[PDB]
Parts: sequence; C-alpha cells; structure tokens
Amino acid sequence: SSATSAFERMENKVLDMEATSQAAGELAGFGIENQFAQLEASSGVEDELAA
Amino acid sequence: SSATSAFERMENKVLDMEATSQAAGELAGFGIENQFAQLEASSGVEDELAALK
Amino acid sequence: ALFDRLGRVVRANLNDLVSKAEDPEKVLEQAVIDMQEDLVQLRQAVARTIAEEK
Amino acid sequence: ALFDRLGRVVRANLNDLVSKAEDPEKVLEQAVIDMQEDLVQLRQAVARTIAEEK
Amino acid sequence: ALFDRLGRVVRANLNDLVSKAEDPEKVLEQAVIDMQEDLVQLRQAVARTIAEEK
Amino acid sequence: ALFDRLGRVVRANLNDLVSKAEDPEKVLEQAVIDMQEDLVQLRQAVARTIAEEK
Amino acid sequence: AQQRTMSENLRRNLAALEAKISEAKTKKNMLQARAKAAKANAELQQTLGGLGT
Amino acid sequence: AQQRTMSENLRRNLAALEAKISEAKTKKNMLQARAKAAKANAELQQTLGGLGT
Amino acid sequence: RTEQRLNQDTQEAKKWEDRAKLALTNGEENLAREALARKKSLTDTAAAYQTQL
Amino acid sequence: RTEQRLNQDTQEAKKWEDRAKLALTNGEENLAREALARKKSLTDTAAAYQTQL
Amino acid sequence: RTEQRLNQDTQEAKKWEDRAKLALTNGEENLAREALARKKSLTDTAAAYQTQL
Ligand SMILES: Nc1ncnc2c1ncn2[C@@H]1O[C@H](COP(=O)(O)OP(=O)(O)O)[C@@H](O)[C@H]1O
Repeated sequence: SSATSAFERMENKVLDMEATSQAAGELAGFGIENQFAQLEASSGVEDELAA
Repeated sequence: SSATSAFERMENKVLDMEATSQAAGELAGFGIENQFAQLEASSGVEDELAALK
Repeated sequence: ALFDRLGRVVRANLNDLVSKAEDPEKVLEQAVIDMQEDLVQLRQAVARTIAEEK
Repeated sequence: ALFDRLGRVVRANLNDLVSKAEDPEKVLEQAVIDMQEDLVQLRQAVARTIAEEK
Repeated sequence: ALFDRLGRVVRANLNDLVSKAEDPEKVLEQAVIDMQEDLVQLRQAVARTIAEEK
Repeated sequence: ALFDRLGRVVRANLNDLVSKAEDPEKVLEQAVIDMQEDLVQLRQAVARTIAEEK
Repeated sequence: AQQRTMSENLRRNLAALEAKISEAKTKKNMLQARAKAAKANAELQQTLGGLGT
Repeated sequence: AQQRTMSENLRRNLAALEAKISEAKTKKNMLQARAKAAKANAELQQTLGGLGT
Repeated sequence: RTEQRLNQDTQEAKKWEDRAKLALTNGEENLAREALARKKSLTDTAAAYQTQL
Repeated sequence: RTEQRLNQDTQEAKKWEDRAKLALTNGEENLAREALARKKSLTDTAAAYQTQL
Repeated sequence: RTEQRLNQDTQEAKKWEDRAKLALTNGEENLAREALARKKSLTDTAAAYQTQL
C-alpha cells in the first residue's frame, strides 16, 4: 500500500543503468551557470553594440 | 520472544555480515586505497599546473 | 522461545509472500481511489453538520 | 538428570535451527510490525483514559 | 585412505571431462553474463543506500 | 567445483542454442517496435506531469 | 456555539485530508512517470547493450 | 485530581515507548540497506575473485 | 529526413535570432538571454544533425 | 572498434579539460579539481585502449 | 605461453615498484612496504618462469 515502497521499486528498477549521480549532477550545474550566464552577456553586448 | 530481542538478534547478524564482507575484501586483496591515493596525488599536481597557467 | 521464534519466522515469510505477489502500483492506485471515496464521505458528513448548524 | 540434559540438547538444536531459518530482511521488518501492532492497542487504552478524565 | 584416493581419481576424471566439454566461445561469454547479473544486484543495494542517505 | 563448472557449461550451451535459433534481424525489428511503444508511454507520462504542473 | 466550533474543527480536518490526498495523487503520477522512464531505459540498455539476439 | 495524576503518568510512559518504536523503525530501514549492501559486496568479491573454480 | 530536420532547426534558429537582436536593438538587458539560449540550443541540435547527415 | 573507443575517450578527456578550466575561471576550485581527476581517468582509459590498439 | 607470463609479471613488478616510490614521495610509509613486498613476490615468480623457460 506504501507510496514509499512504490518509490523504492522504481528506485531499484531505475538504477542498473548506473545512477550514482557523480556524472549528471556536476555536469548540469556548471553548464546552466556559464550557459545562461553567457547568454545574458552576449545578449546585452549585442543590444549595446549592434546599433 | 519479545519483539526487541528479535530485532537485536537480527541487528547483530546484519552487522556481522557487513564485517564479514569487509574482512573478505581485505583477504581477497584490498584495492580501494592504493589507487585512490595515486589519483589524488596526480590530480593534485594537475590542479597546480592548471591554476598556474 | 522455540515456538515464539517459529511464529515470527512463519509470519515474516507469509507477509513476504504477500509482498512478492502484489504489485504496489496497482495497490497504490486502488488506495488513492479509496482515499478519494473517504474524502467524499467526509465532505457529505461536513455538509450535514453545517446543515444542522444552519 | 541425563534426561533433562538430552532435552536441553534437543531444544538447543531446534533453537539453532529456527535461528538459522531467519532472514534478517523479513524478520527485522516483522518485529517492527509487532511493535506498531502493540502500540496501537496501548493508544486505545490512553484514548479511553483521556475521555474519562474529560 | 585408499578410498579417499579412489574418490580423488574419480573427481579428477570428472573435472577433466567437464573441462574438455567447455567451448571457450560459449563459456567466456557466459562468464561475462554472470558478472553483469551479479553487478545489477549490487547496484540495487547501492540504490537503496543512496535513497536512505537522502 | 564439478557441478559449478557443469552448470556453467549447461547454461552456456542452452544460451547458444537460443542464439542459434533466433534471427537477430527480426528480434532487432521487434525490439525497435518495443522501444517505440515505451517512448509513447513516457510521452504520455510527461504530458501528465506537465498537466499537474499547469 | 457548540455546533459552529465542532463544524469548524471538522472542516479543518476535511481541508487537511483533501490537501494530503492532492499531494498523494501528484506523487503517485510522478512515480508512474519515473517507472515508465526506467522501463524505457531498460529497453535501450537491452537493444543497445551487449551481444545477443 | 486522581484521574489527572494518573493520566499524566501514562502519557510520559507512552511518549517514551513512541520514541523507542520509532527508533527501531528508522533503524529497520537503514539496517536492511546495510544488510543488502553487505550481501551483494560478498557475492561480487567472490565472483570477481580468481580464487576457486 | 536528416536534411529536413537540420534545415527546420536552421529556420527555427533565425526566428529566435531576430528576437535576440531586437531586444538588443532597444537597449534592453533581460530578454536577449531567452532568445539567444533558444537559438544556441537549436544550432547545437543542427550540428548533431550535420554530423549525422 | 578499439580505434573508435580510443578516440572517443580522448575526446571526453578534452571535454572535461575544458570544464575544469572553465570551473577554475569561474573561481570554483573543487569542480576544477574533480574535473581534472575525471580528465585523468578518461585519459587513463584512452591510454589502455591505445596500448590495446 | 610461458614467456608471455614471464614478461607480464615483469611489467607488474615495475608497476608495483613505481607505486612504492610514489607512496614514499607522499609521506606514506605503509603502502610502500606492501608494494615492495608484492614486487618481490612477482620478481620471484618471474625468476622461476625464466628458469623454466
Ligand atoms: N555478452 C553480453 N554483454 C553484455 N550484456 C549482455 C551480454 N549478453 C547478455 N547481456 C544482457 O545485457 C545486460 C548487461 O548487463 P548490465 O549490468 O546492464 O551491463 P553493465 O554492467 O555494463 O551496465 C545483462 O542484463 C544481460 O541480460
């Protein structure tokens, strides 16, 4: 009946693929930071350069 | 026959099984340190060269 | 102690056989349906106490 | 007394047998079940007591 | 001890027989299968551990 | 060791008989169909979480 | 006065119940999605994994 | 006065037992995790180990 | 089909490219990042389709 | 296949090199350190394939 | 085939020696001792292999 046991079955089944989270975690963080950060800069320099 | 005595009996069993696995690894030929220390030292000097440049 | 331990082993094994056989997604779905039924019954009960208050 | 000692040996062997038959996973969980089943009953006694005090 | 030595000879002969019956192609591949089947189970234990830490 | 080696030989041979009998093009085709079915089920699931978000 | 405070407490219990069920429904659906995602991942791990039919 | 003196004693004891049961149920979960990890560790060390035939 | 997907993303890249330069032609500051990010994602996808193609 | 594995791992090592230097530039030491360890690990994997090739 | 294992135990011995050196360069006087011992064992094995070859 447990919602938690339903979670645990899913947690088990979606694991073999290897989800330690060493990979994904690090990657996304820095990516979004410099990605959206670079988009701000770029956009603002284009807005104040090309006119 | 109490619930807690059953709980303690299985708890001690589980802890022994953890210890057994640990010991088995050491007897088999531990290898979860000699490599870690090397990786650490190597990445250490790599960090220094990266920071420098 | 012998038969008290025996009972604990038997109940544990029987409950594991039940845990094995059932599928918790179907049970979780069924459970949410039952909680929703109870919610409706409580809504009706609340309406009745409001009606008596009025 | 040799009779009693024979009985001791037999009980010891049976105790060891039912201990060996345990699986920590099932039994530890079963023990918790028993704790919760017992607690419910005590809560019902305290429930009555609180009502009587009122 | 001649009995044990006879048994040794018989086990040795059977061991040699099942070794000869191996085909590296099938068996090497089968061994890898066993490695992966074992690894999956350990991953599921580590899966639980990570959830409990969270 | 004798029967452990025997088991490995038997499983290897059985899996080879399966590998022989099947045609991997038909299986690869069937597999892609099954992956496409799973993709649709995940699309529906994604739509449901978007719906709840909304 | 007695009916109003009784009804109020009961209404509070109803609100709490409904909120918890809404939560449960949300969590149930995201678990279904994660289960289906895992199943999809398994089929790719199979077809695009190692060797076999 | 008698009812209040006794019903408060019972509440202290219930509270202690509640702390006790919840201790066991959170331990139950982490112990089951620890046990499963130990079991798995032992099997992999034996299988990937070169000892035995 | 790979050609078509590549081209489609090129067209979609220009749709977000004009919006990015427009916000930047008004001396706005916080609009550009949205359109630029969308264009960047689409050109990365087009790159992958280029390799594939 | 060995040639392909070698090249792919080399390319991954370079991607993590870039991430390390970007993390370093942002001023986050820890991610730079870890990324250089990942770079080394992928280089080591590539090295193994090089010898194998 | 004998020659192969000989030449390979040689490389393993060199690896263990280098690890002992690196450990001694980091201030760890425990790992280096075990590494030297493993190298000694493998060099004994290499000696015997050379003789039989
Ligand atoms: N020769 C093979 N190589 C890899 N996988 C295989 C092979 N034969 C069958 N398989 C199947 O593919 C799966 C590989 O196991 P898995 O743990 O997913 O790989 P990994 O450990 O590399 O992630 C197994 O479940 C097995 O059923």
